[PDB]
Amino acid sequence: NIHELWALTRIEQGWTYGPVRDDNKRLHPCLVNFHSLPEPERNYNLQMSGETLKTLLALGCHVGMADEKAYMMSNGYKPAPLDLSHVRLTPAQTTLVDRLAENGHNVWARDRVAQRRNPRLVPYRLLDEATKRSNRDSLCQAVRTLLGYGYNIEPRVRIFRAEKSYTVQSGRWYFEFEAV
Repeated sequence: NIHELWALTRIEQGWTYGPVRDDNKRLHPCLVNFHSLPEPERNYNLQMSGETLKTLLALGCHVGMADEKAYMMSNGYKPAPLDLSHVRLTPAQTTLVDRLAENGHNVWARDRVAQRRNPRLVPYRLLDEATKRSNRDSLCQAVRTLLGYGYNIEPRVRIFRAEKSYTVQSGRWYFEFEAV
């Protein structure tokens, strides 16, 4: 179902099903059932989500089960998900998923930094806001499938003062401060 956000999401970006692994082909062989292509190359999809789930378990979030749990004519395989697309979510869960995106992007960063000055040298907390969305979207879809499983996902100092000479020991007085 998360592979569906790849078999019915990455395909939406002009991509087509079929065996030719290059952007010029506008096509990708694994854009199909995980039962067909091996679950290593398909682990490029399912496995990182699985680590995202082990990590969602690691967060102490209320992942405990509730209830039952689990269109333009695109070429190739055409998944048609039932009652998951409408699913709503509390804001904190997006933060947890964003943390998961941080952890995965950084564990990814252990190798890329070894290879030049990659644009994403940085941890997710300090990376540019436009790059938040790239992982945050895939994270939020995971939030959609999981909440559609009925799952929940929740758990120096400066000082500035006047000269003593100006101090006032008598009378009505008043001073002012603007906050930047």
